[PDB]
Amino acid sequence: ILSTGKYLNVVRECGHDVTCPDAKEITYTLKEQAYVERIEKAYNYASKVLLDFLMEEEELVAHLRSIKHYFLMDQGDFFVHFMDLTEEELKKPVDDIIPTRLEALLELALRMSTANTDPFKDDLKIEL
Amino acid sequence: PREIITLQLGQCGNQIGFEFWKQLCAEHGISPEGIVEEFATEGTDRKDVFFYQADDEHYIPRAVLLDLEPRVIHSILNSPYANLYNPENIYLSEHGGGAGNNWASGFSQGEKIHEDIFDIIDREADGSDSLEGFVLCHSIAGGTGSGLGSYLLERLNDRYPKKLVQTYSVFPNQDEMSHVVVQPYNSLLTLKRLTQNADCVVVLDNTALNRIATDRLHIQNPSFSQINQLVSTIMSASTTTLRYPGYMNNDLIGLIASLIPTPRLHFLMTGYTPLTTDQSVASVRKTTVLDVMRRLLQPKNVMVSTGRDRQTNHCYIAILNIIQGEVDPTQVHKSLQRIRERKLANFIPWGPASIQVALSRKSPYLPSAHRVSGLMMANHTNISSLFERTCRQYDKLRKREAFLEQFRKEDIFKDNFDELDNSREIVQQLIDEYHA
Repeated sequence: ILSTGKYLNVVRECGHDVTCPDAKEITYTLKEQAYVERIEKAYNYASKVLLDFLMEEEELVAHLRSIKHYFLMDQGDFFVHFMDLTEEELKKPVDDIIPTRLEALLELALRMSTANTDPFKDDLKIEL
Repeated sequence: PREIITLQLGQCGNQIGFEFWKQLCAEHGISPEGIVEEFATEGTDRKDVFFYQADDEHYIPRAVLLDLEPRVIHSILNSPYANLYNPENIYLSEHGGGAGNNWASGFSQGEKIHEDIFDIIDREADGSDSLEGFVLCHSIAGGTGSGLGSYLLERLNDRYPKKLVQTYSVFPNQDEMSHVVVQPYNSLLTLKRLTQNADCVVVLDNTALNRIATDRLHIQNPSFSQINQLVSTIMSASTTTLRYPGYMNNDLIGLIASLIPTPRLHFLMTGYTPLTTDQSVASVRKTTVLDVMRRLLQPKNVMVSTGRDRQTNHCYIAILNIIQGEVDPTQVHKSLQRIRERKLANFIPWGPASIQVALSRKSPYLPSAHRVSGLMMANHTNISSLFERTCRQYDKLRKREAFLEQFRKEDIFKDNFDELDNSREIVQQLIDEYHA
């Protein structure tokens, strides 16, 4: 009952009408045993309808793919173009104006590889 | 205000200006004989900058067309776009000319019709009290456009001294020399007048036309009906800041001022990529501006025959990259971000360079408000390769005793051949000296 209301406050702070346990607001019971079975149906729907909204309707499964394509270096076609393009700028000690030029060659290696999940790769920043 | 008088002249200069005015009605939303669409004022915010200003909402063209050959004008009046032209501004019906094929013909005909050639073309000058200048839409090929066009570059230099002069001149073809043989003589005589008696030119090569006319256009027999399609679009493309409402370099003295390094160095390289109609089915997916200027500096859209291995010792000084219509201007600074990383333009080691990009909204039309367009106005110092090509074909012809007895009977008494040779080498030496 702690973790359910933790879910319910972070969906109340997002839209104040987009709450996960809608169409299930059935009142409590007076019983020595059966109020944990009342909680056992309140958990199972509230965390299930929270999963598919973030993962599918907000595409959280597509955000780890862009993490995989750069950190784990999976899709290497744009990456080795960019990795060859970090070579001509890191063949010298680092300066302040160099990370302003890495993002030039990053998105020059990106949109020459003409992908359609590229909006998920525009959330990537370069640290040097 | 900003009224320009176009000087269409010659056998080729009249046809490239005929569809230039025919291009302007399709983008202004107007008809050559009426006004049937209301898109002319709500969509286009300025129309009286090349046309004459209206008396009945009939935008008269500010154009004059003289030629010795009557064949180019007899293919005009049967077309339904000739009623927009006036039969009192230039000529009435049944206008003629010479016989005639000579550079010395039109050079000698300028001072015998001297009273009439400076009478009706000056009536359009005082229509606006602030005249922009004169563009000589003439030709170099043949003796018709080259003979008479060299005369008006001299007498309009002092009678109208405070006006801009700059021409869209087409270069002749140098493939074989059978039909014409007078091509090295009449070209260099006009090319001297294009540097000291003229401020700027816009070069348009003929051997580079069929390089593009078989590139994506897929023709088997090259005809003259394709020479007006590449030329008329880039003419209207060059005035998109001037015709359509722009802010910076919205005048013709705005664009040319930011590109010329010095006098006698004004030969501007032109580039224009989008000419294919089946690209239209894939521009619906937000084709961006980040890929259209990567191919401008790449020598693919150029209209200048130059050497491919001569670009390492030559340096760009001024390069113009004009985007039109839908630009998505939140990434136009992103396109200019990627320029310094490649260094596709060699920069001059003595001074700074400049990559100028500008935009203007196009016509309210479906092939215009959907597909990205890129107009290039380069200035590279490899242009002496054409001047080395024309000079090597000039001194080789004078040692073969060709047209030295057949050319000096009329109005030529002294040898003015080396007067053109040294001044051409002055251009070729000051270009290589310009990068110290």
